[PDB]
Parts: sequence; C-alpha cells; structure tokens
Amino acid sequence: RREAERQAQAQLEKAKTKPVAFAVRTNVRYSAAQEDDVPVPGMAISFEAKDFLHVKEKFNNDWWIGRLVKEGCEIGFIPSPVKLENMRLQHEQRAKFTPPYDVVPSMRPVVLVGPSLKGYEVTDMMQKALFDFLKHRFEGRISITRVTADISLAKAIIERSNTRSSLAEVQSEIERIFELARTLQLVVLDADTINHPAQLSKTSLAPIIVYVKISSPKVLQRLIKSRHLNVQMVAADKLAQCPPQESFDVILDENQLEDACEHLADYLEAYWKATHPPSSN
Amino acid sequence: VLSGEFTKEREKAQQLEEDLRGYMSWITQ
Repeated sequence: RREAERQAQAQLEKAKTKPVAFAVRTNVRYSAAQEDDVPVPGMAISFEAKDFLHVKEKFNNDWWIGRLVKEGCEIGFIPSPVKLENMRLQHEQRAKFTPPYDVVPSMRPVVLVGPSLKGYEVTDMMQKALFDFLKHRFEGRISITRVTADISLAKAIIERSNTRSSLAEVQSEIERIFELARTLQLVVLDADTINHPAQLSKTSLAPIIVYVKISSPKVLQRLIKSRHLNVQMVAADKLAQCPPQESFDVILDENQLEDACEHLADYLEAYWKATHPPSSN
Repeated sequence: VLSGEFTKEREKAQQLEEDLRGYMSWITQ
C-alpha cells in the first residue's frame, strides 16, 4: 500500500538528525527521473560527475540515504550502485555499513601546495604563516596535522615502495585521515613531498588543494635570493603550468597576508557551511 | 582637434615589481 512511502518518509526524518556513516565520490553524472521508481518521489538528489556524497545509512538495496556536499542541500535518497548498474543494463537493453562510488573521508584534507618545493625556508615560512592563520582563526574547529608518509603513494606480486616511506605506513596514515575526518572537524594537511596537485589525483582522500600563486619566476628568484633556486624555478614554473579551473580550488595569488587570509578563510567558511547543514542537528 | 585625436588613436589602439615588493613583504612577516 501507500503506507510504505510514509514509513520511508519517517525513516528519512529520522535519518536527517543521524551522524554520517561514510562519504563517497561519484564517477558518473546522474539526473532524477520518474521511471527510477523513487520510494519518495521529488526528494531524489541528482548529482553531476565527481560529486561528493555523504551517506548516513542504508535505506534499502535499491537506495541509500545521504546528502550532496553543497550549500542548501538536504538529506535524501542517493541511488545505490546496484540500482545504477541495473538502470545501465536497462538503458543498454532499450538501446537495441569502474564502480560508481570512490570512498572519500567525511572531511577532505587541505594541502597548500606551492609556490615551489617544500623543505626550503622561503616556502616553509610561507605555508607556516598560512597554517598559523588557519589555526588561530579556525580555533576549536580546524585540525591541522603533519603526515610523514607520502600519501601520494597510496592507491600477483605484492606492491612495495622502494622508498623509505613504506606503503603500509601510508595505509596507516590514510586510516588516520579516515578517523580524523569522522569527527567532521576541518582538516588541513602539511604534507612535505606534495609539490604538485597531480600526485594526489590517485588518492581516495580527495584533498582540498590550495595554490599560493607566484606568476613571475623572477620574483621568486629575488625572494629565494633575498634570504637550490633552479629546481625551485622548474617546480614553480611547473605549478604555473597547471589548469587552475580543476587542479586547484583556491589561488592565493594575493601578496599581503591580510587579503589572502581573508580569501582562504572565507573559502573555508564556505566549505564549512557546505559540510554542516542545519538539519543534521 | 578631437578629430586629430581620433585620427592618431584609431590605429594607436608593473605587476612583476608589485609581486616582488608584496612577496618580499610576505617573507618579511
């Protein structure tokens, strides 16, 4: 009867206050349709490619409960992978607690890559002053932490790193990120080896990369001289090459501490509003 | 006169150093 939809709506209203089970990353676009046989139609949460999705609980085999990561979002019926696959086979047939969901931490790590190589005092004082701002401002929320392991290494002879950074230790650090993100606190990593955003592309962590831009190589020349410069030039020129629209979420091209900190702080407040809907509490 | 202006102009039609001073100010912090 129609009562099952009412019990479903009750399960949803109960779901809205529930803590997140696990976030996932979509690999395909998906629009809602009446043929989808949504248990509670008009509540379906459609998603574009590479959309992030918090998941609260398993409503049923055909549908999971969860929410999209964006402002104004509310709890709803995120489609199950089996349902998406069944609709895929159906459309192909009509044509005549690989897979659609990559696991991601509930809170994305933030890596402030650039201007160039890490481990040198210029860029080190740069990013460190940045973490100082992020710490004193986002007090009681932000959870900055160092990662000695190279997280970029994370993905019938068993795979093994030839580097001192053992892959098992990397797995341990990844689990530490999975635990740290469970608290829904802000996270901003201080990874050492991550000189370029592309290295983290294979990671399931889905990092919030930050781009502290210096468009002019000569400026950074005079900067590093003002206090290993050449490899720093190839690296900075390399980061200059990268596509801003996708590779980076934020460009800290601002020179003074004040305005740049205002931008990145406003950004993190935007993400903070995105990750914490009123209905959750 | 303005016609002479348009005549010359019809065919006639610092960030580096600012980045230098501002980023030196950045390391200065």
